[PDB]
Amino acid sequence: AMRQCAIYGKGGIGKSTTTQNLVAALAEMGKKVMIVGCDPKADSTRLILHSKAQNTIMEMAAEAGTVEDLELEDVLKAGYGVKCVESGGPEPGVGCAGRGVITAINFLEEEGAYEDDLDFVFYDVLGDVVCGGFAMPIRENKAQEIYIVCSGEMMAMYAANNISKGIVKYANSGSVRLGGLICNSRNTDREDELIIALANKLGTQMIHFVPRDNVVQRAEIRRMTVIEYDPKAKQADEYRALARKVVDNKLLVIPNPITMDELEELLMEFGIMEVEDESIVGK
Amino acid sequence: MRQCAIYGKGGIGKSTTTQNLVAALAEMGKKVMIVGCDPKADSTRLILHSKAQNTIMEMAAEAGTVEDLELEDVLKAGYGGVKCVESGGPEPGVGCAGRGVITAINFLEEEGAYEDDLDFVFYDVLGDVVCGGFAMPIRENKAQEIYIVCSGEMMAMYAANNISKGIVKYANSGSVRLGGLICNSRNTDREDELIIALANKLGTQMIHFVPRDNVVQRAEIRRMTVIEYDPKAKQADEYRALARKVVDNKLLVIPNPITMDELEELLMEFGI
Amino acid sequence: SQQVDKIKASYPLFLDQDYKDMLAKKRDGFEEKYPQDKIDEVFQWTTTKEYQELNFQREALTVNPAKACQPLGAVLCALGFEKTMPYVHGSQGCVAYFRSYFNRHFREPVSCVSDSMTEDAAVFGGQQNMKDGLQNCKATYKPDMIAVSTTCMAEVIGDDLNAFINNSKKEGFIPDEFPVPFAHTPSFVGSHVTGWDNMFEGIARYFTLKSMDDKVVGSNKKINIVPGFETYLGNFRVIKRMLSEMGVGYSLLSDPEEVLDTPADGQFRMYAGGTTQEEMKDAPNALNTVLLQPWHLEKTKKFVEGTWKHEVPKLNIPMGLDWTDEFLMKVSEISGQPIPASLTKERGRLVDMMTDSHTWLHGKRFALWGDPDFVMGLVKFLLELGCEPVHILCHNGNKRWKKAVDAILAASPYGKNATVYIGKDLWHLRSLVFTDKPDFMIGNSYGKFIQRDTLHKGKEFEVPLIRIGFPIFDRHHLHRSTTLGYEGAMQILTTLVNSILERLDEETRGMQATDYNHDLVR
Amino acid sequence: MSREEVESLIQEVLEVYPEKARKDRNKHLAVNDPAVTQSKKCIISNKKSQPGLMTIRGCAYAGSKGVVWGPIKDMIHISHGPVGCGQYSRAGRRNYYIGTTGVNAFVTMNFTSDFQEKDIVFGGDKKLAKLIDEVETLFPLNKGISVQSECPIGLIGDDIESVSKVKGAELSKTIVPVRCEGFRGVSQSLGHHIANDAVRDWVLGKRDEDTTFASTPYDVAIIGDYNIGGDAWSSRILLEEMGLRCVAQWSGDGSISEIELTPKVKLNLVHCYRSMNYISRHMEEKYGIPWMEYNFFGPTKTIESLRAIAAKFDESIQKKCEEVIAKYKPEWEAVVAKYRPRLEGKRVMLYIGGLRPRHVIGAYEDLGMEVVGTGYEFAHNDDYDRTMKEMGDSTLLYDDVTGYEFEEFVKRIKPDLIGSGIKEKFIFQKMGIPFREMHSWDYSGPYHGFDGFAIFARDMDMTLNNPCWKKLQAPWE
Amino acid sequence: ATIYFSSPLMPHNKKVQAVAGKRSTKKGVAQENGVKIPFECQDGNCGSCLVKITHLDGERIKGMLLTDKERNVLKSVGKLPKSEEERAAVRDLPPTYRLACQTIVTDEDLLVEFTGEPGGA
Amino acid sequence: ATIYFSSPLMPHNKKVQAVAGKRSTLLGVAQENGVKIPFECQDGNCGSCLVKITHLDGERIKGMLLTDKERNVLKSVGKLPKSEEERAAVRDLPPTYRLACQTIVTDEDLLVEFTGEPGGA
Ligand SMILES: Nc1ncnc2c1ncn2[C@@H]1O[C@H](COP(=O)(O)OP(=O)(O)O)[C@@H](O)[C@H]1O
Ligand SMILES: Nc1ncnc2c1ncn2[C@@H]1O[C@H](COP(=O)(O)OP(=O)(O)O)[C@@H](O)[C@H]1O
Ligand code: ICS
Ligand code: CLF
Ligand code: SF4
Ligand code: SF4
Ligand code: FES
Ligand code: FES
Ligand SMILES: [Fe+3]
Ligand SMILES: [Mg+2]
Ligand SMILES: [Mg+2]
Repeated sequence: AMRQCAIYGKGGIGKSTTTQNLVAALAEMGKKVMIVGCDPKADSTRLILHSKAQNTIMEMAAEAGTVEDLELEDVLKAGYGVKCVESGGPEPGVGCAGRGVITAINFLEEEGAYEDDLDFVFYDVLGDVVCGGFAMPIRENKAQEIYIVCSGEMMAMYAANNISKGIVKYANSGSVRLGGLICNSRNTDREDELIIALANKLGTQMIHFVPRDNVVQRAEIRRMTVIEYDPKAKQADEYRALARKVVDNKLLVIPNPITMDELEELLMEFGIMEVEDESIVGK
Repeated sequence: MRQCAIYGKGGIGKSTTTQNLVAALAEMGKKVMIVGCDPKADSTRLILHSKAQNTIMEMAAEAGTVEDLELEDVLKAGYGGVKCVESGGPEPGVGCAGRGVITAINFLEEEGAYEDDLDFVFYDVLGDVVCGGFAMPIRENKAQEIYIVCSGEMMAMYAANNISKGIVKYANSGSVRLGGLICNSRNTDREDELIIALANKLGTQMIHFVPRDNVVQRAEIRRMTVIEYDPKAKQADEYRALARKVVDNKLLVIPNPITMDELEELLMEFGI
Repeated sequence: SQQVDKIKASYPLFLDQDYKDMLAKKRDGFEEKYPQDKIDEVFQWTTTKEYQELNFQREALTVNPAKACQPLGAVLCALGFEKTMPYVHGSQGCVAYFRSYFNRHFREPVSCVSDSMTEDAAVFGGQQNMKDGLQNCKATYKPDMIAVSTTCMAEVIGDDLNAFINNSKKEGFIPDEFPVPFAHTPSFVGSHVTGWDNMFEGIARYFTLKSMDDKVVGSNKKINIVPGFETYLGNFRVIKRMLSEMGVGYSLLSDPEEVLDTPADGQFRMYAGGTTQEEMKDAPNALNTVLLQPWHLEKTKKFVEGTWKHEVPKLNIPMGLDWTDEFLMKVSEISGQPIPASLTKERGRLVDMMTDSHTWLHGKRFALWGDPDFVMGLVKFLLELGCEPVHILCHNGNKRWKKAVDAILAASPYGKNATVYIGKDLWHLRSLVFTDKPDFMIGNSYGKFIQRDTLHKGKEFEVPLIRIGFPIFDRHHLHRSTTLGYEGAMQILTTLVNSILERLDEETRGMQATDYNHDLVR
Repeated sequence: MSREEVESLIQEVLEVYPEKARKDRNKHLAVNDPAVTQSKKCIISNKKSQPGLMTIRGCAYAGSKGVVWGPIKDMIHISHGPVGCGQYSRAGRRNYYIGTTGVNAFVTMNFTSDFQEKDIVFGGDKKLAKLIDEVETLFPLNKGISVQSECPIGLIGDDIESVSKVKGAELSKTIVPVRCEGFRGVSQSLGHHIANDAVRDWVLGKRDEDTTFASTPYDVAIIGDYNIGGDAWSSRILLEEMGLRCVAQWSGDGSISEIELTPKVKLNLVHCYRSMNYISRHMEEKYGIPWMEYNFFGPTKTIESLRAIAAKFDESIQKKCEEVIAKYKPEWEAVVAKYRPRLEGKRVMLYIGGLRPRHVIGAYEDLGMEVVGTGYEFAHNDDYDRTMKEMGDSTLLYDDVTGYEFEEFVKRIKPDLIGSGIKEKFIFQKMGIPFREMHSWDYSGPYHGFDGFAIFARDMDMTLNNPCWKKLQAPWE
Repeated sequence: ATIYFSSPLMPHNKKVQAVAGKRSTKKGVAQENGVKIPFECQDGNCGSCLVKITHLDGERIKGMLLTDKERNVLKSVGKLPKSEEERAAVRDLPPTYRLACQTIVTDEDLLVEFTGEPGGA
Repeated sequence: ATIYFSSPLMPHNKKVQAVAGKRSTLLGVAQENGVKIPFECQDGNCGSCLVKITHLDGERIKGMLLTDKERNVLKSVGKLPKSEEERAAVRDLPPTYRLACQTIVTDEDLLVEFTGEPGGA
């Protein structure tokens, strides 16, 4: 009854916005969804709760002394009918930046939040690096279906290749598979085709293409999702379209990561990178 | 409300300078509270006119435990409406000598003796060692402003360097800053420029210079602070200048430690 | 299922079919209870002579004992003084048990306080508990005097009450002239009757000793009476009546009958009557001191003889016929007052009752347990009735007491069967009534389980219990009766003969089987 | 109502105390505000008793031997120490059991070490080892031995753990050492914790490697019901009628086998939260067995508890739950129609330690009676969190009430009935106020379930409306 | 009961066997085995014997009584957080820091850490 | 051998009995008992199984061999001071920090602490 999901990608490409809007769209179909913020930025529940920022598990654990005393009700906030939690992170410089994810998922399982009263569970995981904490959901079989937000950017595809390398590494001890690829519009002409080719190289599918819409900013200032701000808008239709094909997704494949050279040749193919030659090197 | 702490080696005039400081401050109509964090309990005698104010530590032991202690029995008002608290230490050899400060400061917060529209809170703290409950104001961010009272002597300057080392350790975890170097005179030649030389080595400006005279000792027999004894005296206005320079001090700088030879060179090049 | 017109309590509600089926399921499914054939085989083995030999080879384990601990007796002694608080130095669990024990027997309020010693007192002693407790008790309940006893916890850690009480007065917790007598009452020495002796000696020594040189013997022309551990309110009243009928001046020391029998009139009297401190100070002025229960008043005898210079007579408990005669004649000689005709008529009515019922009492076998003085007086009265004591048990008896009872049994043809057991508990007695079956038991309510055991073996092996002693929990207002004097002997005789007649009526009630002996006239 | 004069009342009563006692006793008295969810800001509990104020609290030995371990029927419980402790607690609490006493059941018997002066001075553990051998000789059908230590055991220094290990392995039988010395803890409350730990550390994990027990999906274990007057038997029949089968009873009528079979259960039904929350929290952690609190006092709380229990199972159980509610509906409705008119509108002040005060409030309200006062001898602050909503607004709340305080509170409130223990019963009967024993049910009961509500209604009516309460004053007075 | 003592002054951690529940506290166990925990009072009011206790068998944690005297001393040296004070008051579970002269040995395995300095740094 | 596992991720410290010297390492004992030390390689080079080990019975410390692979990984993580390296090379004494996948259980009592994070913070 529960479909554990995770969304990965490079920092600043729109993981939170797309995840919150898709989760808000899911609630319209009567789906019970829970959002777990696995990003140290801790703003992945802003547009659901219409709040400044949700209090993170690390904040209450430190202010109360330990994680044992933490009430589930204080940790889990219900807005729009969908439960919201933020892992948070330790102080920058000490410990592991992904420590909040490890603490939060452990606490949620012990307290009973993860029990199957929800149809969907989503993780907003930072994917700029694959280390302890941020790769813990993959390692500990806590997110069966992974969706990668990727743009037509060299760094965005590089992170997408790195996350797929993490999935195959744990493909023989768990059921973690790659659900699809989300393309967010970087206002790049060849980018929708560029990610289609990347998914074919990786062996997966482009689950959708999200166009850059300025109506998202108008909902972001409101601390609100696009679908509730303007249900009749076409941006809410794309988010609705993304929601249906996420539920209807059945292609959960073990990806085939590509090398650095194959990434570069794929960039030069679509004209973002120019055609390089070996005889024009010294000048 | 500004929380300040007076640190320094034992015996350089740390108490009387603080008593006359807030005597002048209350003459301006300000509401100042004095907390004695010295195991010696004479830090508030000259503003209460008493033999020895009953310490919080003595009262708790006599009356069971600190829970049974009442705020009125520990907070006594003096001249100028100054709130007076005295926290003694334990007997020698019985545990940490600084437990009195921890018990008293926690007690004052629990009873809410700070929120009563107080302007200034002053901690007169032993500075011979920076550890236990004596370092507690710096450790727990209790006193944001810190003034070191020192003289032109190795031990007094060594104590000033040690407190500055304590400020650096806890600078990142709270706004505890070195405010200035209160300098008192033991009537030695070239002392004003010597301490100023130490201050600019730290990078923190000296607050004011306090020369020695017999007027404070005539007041000591009275048990009444110089300012309230005779407001027209030379030193009576001199603490006014020291108080005015304290309330209007806008620059706080993190200290940088000075090595042993560096301090020795500073003392030697002054002809001492 | 309940009918609103006939509501059933636990008995016989759980005898319904649905409850019977539920209990059968519970035990068969999860209990793993031994087979009923095995249970019956083990039960029968416990009723045999080979089990008794195994039973009487016990040293470390004691089962179903017949004694309490010392501070229980100390509280009862302290309750007999006017406006006095019993104060137990130690853990609060003792006082809750002491009060409940006496509440269930007397069905009356029992006032006692503790200083509530805990782990910090275990580590650092209980001096601070004494100081605060003494001040708290005096301010709140306003006693005229506080009597201090000890819990086993305070005895093990060596808390000395003299220094603690003295330090309480010199530091202002209580006034220096407030009377605080004390006694050490270790629960691992003796029993509850010993605690009564300890507390009484401490209260007596607290008032008389510093004033001893002034006192002279016989000046006040009264006789001191020390009752001891007494849980029958009629035993206090009968001694007062007999001495006041003789015109004898007397001072009952530690008489609690008033505080234990307060009237219900919309008001709760926390203190009632009790001996005044005055009578304790004037006690060494008496002609002599009489101890009603000498065998647990030994430490008091040393103080009264040594300090007060009273020649305490050698008297037994005034139980039965012969010993009530000796008590009255000794009192007459001491006080110089003759025995009046009222006590002569009362004695003759007891003899009249003895001859009327001697036919039904002759040769009956009795097994009895109780405190030393009570047991000896009961055995003596049984011999005077022609009854045969068979098993005499005293869990708090010594070798000297056991020798004195044997001499009493030797001087009568009805004590041939009787044997005296000291240090034996009621599990030993259960073996005795199985292998050497008597007709009846005489003891406290703990013997009701022995009667239940004997009935399980069979109706012809059942030994009915007669309830005389302390504590009696399953009957109401039996604490109001008397066991001393001629009046106490009449009440005991009536109980004994009518228990025999009740048992005989039950055995001959079967129509056409045994009811040929169901006589109207007995 | 009238919280202003209750606050005034609390102040006048406390004027007799010294300053030290007056300061502490003020923290333990409060006026009820049902809107409060955190009682720590209104009342303080689980503290030491003030010396010499006639507290009603017991000791840790009472909480462990007398409450938790004693009801277990096929085990032999040794009162280690002097003779006093086991004698005063022998058969003084009624826990109903089905057995042959002295053969396979030993609840009403007193096994003790009977410490003397030589045992206080010279060891004491050699006597314990010898005692265990005699128990095996004379009581061979016993299924375990527990050593309940009294005050001197920890004060002289004794190792009852080693004797339990050495003799337990030698005789192949479970010996449970319990360090329930009375001076440990401030009341009976710590006795429950100590007893629960001994169950967890020596008994509960016995049948871990075993899998020969056939378990159904409807397995439930009763926890925290000690069968006072047959209370647990009344509760068990309703659960059985609902389809559920109960493997274990803790610990009224309990057996050593049921305790060991508890970790093979799908749902732990906790009645007494105070005494058995420690072991149910352990079982949820180790075996993953969920637990919940239920209430079988009165029909309103019984129906609410039965439906909540059925909601944890499939729909066959819920249909069966509707059957037992309909079957018993005319029974308790006839009880209310008979007894509520006589009891309507009358005020009751209740003082019991731990679970019963909050628990009995509903059953009283089912008869039109209003609880003016609720108090606990040894409840913690989590128990007071649970009772502020159950109590009415501006009602008196007390914790560890002294003998003086309770008398003063009663003569000002003047309730129509008081429910407390034996130590208070005879004080208030001299004062002309009807009194019901709320620990022992005044040797009546049971009070749980629908069968116990009829008895409860009859009992309250028989005492409150008794003719004897109109004759306290003499006609010439 | 097995107790493991640990201190920077001790070259090696010391393992001892102790009898639980003795009136002599952990201070007693330390002194028989020559463990140099500083003991500078006989009334339990200094903080000199402050130690850190770790329950190695986390399942076998015994409920105890935090005495009001020990509680106030632990607060006077800043070693009793509010969450641990509430846990002792409600759940009767021991705090992390204890006073050795006031700590009763229980039937479990414990790791006792001290620095050689009195409580309060 | 008695092993006590401790971690902030663990509500209670876990006590286990282990057979000393098994080909299966500390990682074996942890995995059989459900202790969630992060294991992220099969060649012993990632260093994610870093644990802090305390010998509770200091008298019973067993000499062992610190292999060149474990030593180099501990340097790459930074959990190997120069004095501990010299102690292992000269006295064959184990360092404070170990890799659980490369640690052989010995016949003593051990306290194993981990944070749930890979070696290298
Ligand atoms: N569908 C969209 N159309 C236009 N702008 C978007 C869209 N989604 C996100 N953005 C913008 O991108 C910025 C970063 O997105 P965000 O979700 O914070 O990135 P991250 O994936 O790091 O959470 C936001 O300021 C937001 O305004
Ligand atoms: N401004 C001053 N002029 C002259 N003498 C002073 C002055 N201030 C302090 N003294 C003397 O120096 C001594 C310092 O002691 P005091 O200030 O009371 O305690 P502390 O040791 O805390 O400084 C006093 O005995 C006082 O007589
Ligand atoms: S165990 Fe407790 S005092 Fe929960 S020690 Fe006490 S047979 Fe009371 S309110 Mo007597 S926590 Fe049981 C109790 Fe309640 S003995 Fe009985 S009635 S439901
Ligand atoms: S608090 Fe509890 S009941 Fe009290 S003793 Fe201690 S374990 Fe026991 Fe038994 S024997 Fe008599 S009554 Fe006490 S004083 Fe020594
Ligand atoms: S594992 Fe990754 S997130 Fe954690 S400290 Fe190392 S680099 Fe940072
Ligand atoms: S920290 Fe300082 S004040 Fe405390 S005991 Fe050590 S030296 Fe003394
Ligand atoms: S030695 Fe002073 S508190 Fe322990
Ligand atoms: S698991 Fe990778 S180094 Fe041990
Ligand atoms: Fe009565
Ligand atoms: Mg984000
Ligand atoms: Mg001074």
